[PDB]
Formats: sequence, C-alpha cells, structure tokens
Amino acid sequence: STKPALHFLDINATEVKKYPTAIQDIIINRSFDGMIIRGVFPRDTMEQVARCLEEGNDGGMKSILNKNEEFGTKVAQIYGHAIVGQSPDLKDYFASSAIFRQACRTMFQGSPDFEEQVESIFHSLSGLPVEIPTGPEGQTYTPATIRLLLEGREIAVHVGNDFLLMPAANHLKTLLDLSDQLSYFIPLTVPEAGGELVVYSLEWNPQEASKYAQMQEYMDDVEFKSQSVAYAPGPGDMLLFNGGRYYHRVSEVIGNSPRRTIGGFLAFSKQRDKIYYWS
Ligand SMILES: O=C(O)CCC(=O)C(=O)O
Ligand code: NI
Repeated sequence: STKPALHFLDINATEVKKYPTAIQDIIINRSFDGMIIRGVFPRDTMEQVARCLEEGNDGGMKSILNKNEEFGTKVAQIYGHAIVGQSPDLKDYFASSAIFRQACRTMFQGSPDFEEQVESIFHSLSGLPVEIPTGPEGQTYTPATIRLLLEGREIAVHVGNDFLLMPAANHLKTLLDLSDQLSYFIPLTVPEAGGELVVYSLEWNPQEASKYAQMQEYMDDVEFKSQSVAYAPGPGDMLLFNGGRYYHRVSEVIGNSPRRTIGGFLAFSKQRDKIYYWS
C-alpha cells in the first residue's frame, strides 16, 4: 500500500473553478482532507507585505503584535487576537479585529486585496457567498491573524473543533454549522527548514485528549498503539485543510529566517448556504 495518512489535493489557484464543491467534499462528504492551492497570491505581493512587517510601515499592524512572552520561549507571536484565546464578551478581540482589517488592507494595497482574494477562492470552491461574521452589536470578526514563528518556535498540537466547547464561541455558534471547521493559511515568508504543518490522522477526541496535561503526550501515546502528513506551502500558496477534525501542529522553525503566515478558519453557515471565515 502507498496510501498516505490523509488525502490532500494539490491544485493551482488558476484552477479553483474546476472544484466548485471542494468545501462540501471536505466537510460534508469527507472525500478528502485538505488541499494546497498554489499561487493564490503572487510571490511579489508576499515579499512586499513581509517587508511592511519587517520595516514597520505596516498600517499599525505592529500595534497589535502579541509577543506571548508570558507563555515561554517556544510559542508563536501573533498579530491580532485569535478568537480561541479570548473571553466570551470578545470586547478586546473585536477591537483588535478592527485594527487588523484596516492594517491588512493597507499593506496589500489592493494588489490583490487580501479579503477579496481569499473570498474569491472560497466562493470558487463552494459556489456560496462568503462573509466575515459580524458580532452581536455590529462588530467585525477578524478575517485572519498573522503568526510569526522565530527560530526555535513552534505551534503546539491542537485541534479546531475544541473551539466549540469554549465560551468564546458562544456567538459564532448561533451562526455556524456546528460540524467541522476548516483551517486556511498562506505563508508570507517561509523558513530555511522546519516550520512544517504536521496533520495527524487522529480525529477529534476531546474526552481522551483532556486526560493529558500536554496534548503532545496524547499524540505520542497513540503513536505507540504513516500516522501524519507534513506540508510546507511556499509563499502565496494556501493550505486549506480539515483542522477542525484532525489534530495538527507546526514544527519548530530551523534557521534565522522566520515563518510568517496569515490565515484563520472557515465553516458553513447553519443552513450551509454561506461560508464564514474568521480567526
Ligand atoms: O501556521 C499557521 O499559521 C496556522 C496552523 C494552524 O494551526 C491552522 O491553520 O489551524
Ligand atoms: Ni490550528
């Protein structure tokens, strides 16, 4: 057998219209588990946005950089508050999201715009309208956050469907289909080595995972019972995958060129007639 642990497609962004039910196929039919979509953004756009962040002409994006220094020396830094990290009132989250959307729009200079381009892809892959959710008092969710992984840094193993048990999700649970959520991200800059997305074929099992202080130890126990795939998309490629269902991590960055990625999550509306995307 030459079957890998998970089934991913690999397409060029110019071809997304040939896959008008891909989102349905991942979430509903489970006929594959993810896709790499090459060239969603030009490499030149990725270099210019990265230079904005490096040099600080970033539209204010540096004002919402969370260095996560309290959480130790292995953790990612993040521009914007991700919703998984938040209290159920979401006040600070919605304020960061406003800053993020304006800064992001300024850095991409419409060439192409980040939100327009990502929405184009998700529309093509579903046939559905695509929206960033609105909060209950008219706030904006953020479409994305930017993760910054320096040398030696990683994103520890986690699984997206845990969000459905967090109080921060209360308002989104009034809008979303409560089946799997997908993850999407696009690298802005890639490291010399390491910084791979590792997706396990182990599926969401919150009762069992909860017995471990470290979720990595759970993965290591199941490995004792061909159990994962690793991906390193290049700049401007989108990785879209069933992060809700499958445990996943990002491996440690090797070398002094940081890994910078912009992305978030997506899911159907309750009636599966719209796609919502956020971080
Ligand atoms: O590497 C990133 O930016 C995010 C990886 C991840 O955990 C996800 O896409 O759900
Ligand atoms: Ni994730």
